[PDB]
Amino acid sequence: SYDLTQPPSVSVSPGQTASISCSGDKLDDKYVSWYYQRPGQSPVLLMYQDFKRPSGIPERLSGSKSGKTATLTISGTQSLDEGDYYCQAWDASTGGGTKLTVLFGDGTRLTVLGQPKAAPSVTLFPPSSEELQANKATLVCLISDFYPGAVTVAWKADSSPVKAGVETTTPSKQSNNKYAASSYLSLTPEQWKSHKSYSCQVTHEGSTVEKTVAPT
Amino acid sequence: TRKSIHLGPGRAFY
Amino acid sequence: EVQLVESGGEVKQPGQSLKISCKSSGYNFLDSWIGWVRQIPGKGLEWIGIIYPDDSDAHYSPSFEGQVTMSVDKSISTAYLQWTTLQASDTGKYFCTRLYLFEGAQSSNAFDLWGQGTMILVSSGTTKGPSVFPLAPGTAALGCLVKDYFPEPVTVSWNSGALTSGVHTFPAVLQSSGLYSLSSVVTVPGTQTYICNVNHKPSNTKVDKKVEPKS
Repeated sequence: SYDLTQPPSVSVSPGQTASISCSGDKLDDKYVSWYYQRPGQSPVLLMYQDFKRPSGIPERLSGSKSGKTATLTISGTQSLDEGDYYCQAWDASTGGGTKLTVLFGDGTRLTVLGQPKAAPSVTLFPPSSEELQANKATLVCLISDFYPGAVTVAWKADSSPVKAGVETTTPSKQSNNKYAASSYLSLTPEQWKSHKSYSCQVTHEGSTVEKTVAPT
Repeated sequence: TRKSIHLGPGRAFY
Repeated sequence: EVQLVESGGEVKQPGQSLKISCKSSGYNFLDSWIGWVRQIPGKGLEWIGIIYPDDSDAHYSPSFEGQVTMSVDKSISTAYLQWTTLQASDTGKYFCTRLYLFEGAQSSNAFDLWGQGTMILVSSGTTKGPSVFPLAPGTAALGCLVKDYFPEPVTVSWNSGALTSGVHTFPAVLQSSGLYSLSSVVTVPGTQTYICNVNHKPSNTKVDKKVEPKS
């Protein structure tokens, strides 16, 4: 039945060789295949029988194996390579009678860092008066111009970590090739008054940027 | 046969 | 050419049934296994099943068996996936795929050719137009919070498209409510007009909102 493990993320600079591991209980007597998927697109087969490349897949991608661990190596890694990689094998359990199964890895997100690190501009907006005569309250935290495209957002009532109404988008590539994301804090006009200040704290690569608002 | 599914070296079905 | 062409996107209310298709062309449909894989938005690939067109031999993921049914129609080279009763957690993108047999001293198999994916959304949302709220303002952030709309998309322009630079418009949040919202901010160098134009053609809502700062 067993499970394939890959690391969830890998990050490399253009040119560095990227390495993605895949482990599992019977992997050593099992052929491993590797797949690429660019988000929004269909998977693409990069590698079958551990080490063989389908016609059209370039030589700088190579597959190898050692014990229960399969590895995919990408050299001359460039931005086009960014996306998700999945290993897959088969399992045949008796459990009498033979039960067939296609096994996928959880997938590995490859990032290629193609520009210097850049901190986000944070903008926190308070509920508009319009939105207030409608008996809803929305805090709008806009996070822009950051690189690379990964952040975490913490919300805060005075200094209390809140989680009710918190909706946050996955970062997405802007016009200028830096990232954006947005977090929403949905409250009642009662809770908006119910506290002195509200906090949005974006953490990007270990540094954090805080904006704060207050009624009214 | 083309219904062949191979899991590994010497391990095959159909 | 040699391809797998899947049927179009689907929006269904829970409890409805559904049959999506996968039409092969350019090779002998009967002689390779067809697989089916699901991918929930922003998660990995999930095996559903394989089926051998020639005779309809099938193997299922224990996660899907009986929830969903595989079938083919050889007369037209089509594979199908069928639900009797949809549920919220069936939402996702479904791919079909062909298993290829690579032959030699060592024979193996792998999924070489893939459909483009069928999106399925199971929702009880009914169409809703958005409310538009102003987001009053070196640089200065302003904008419009476009609120509670179904379905996608809304487009948003400024000054009737007259104003393009300093315009970012956000991916949209599919709030737990089952309705989307987004916002569109313009960072600028005031005294000048500044109007955000929101268009949500699914409901034919056009809203022009004046943005000015706290009096």
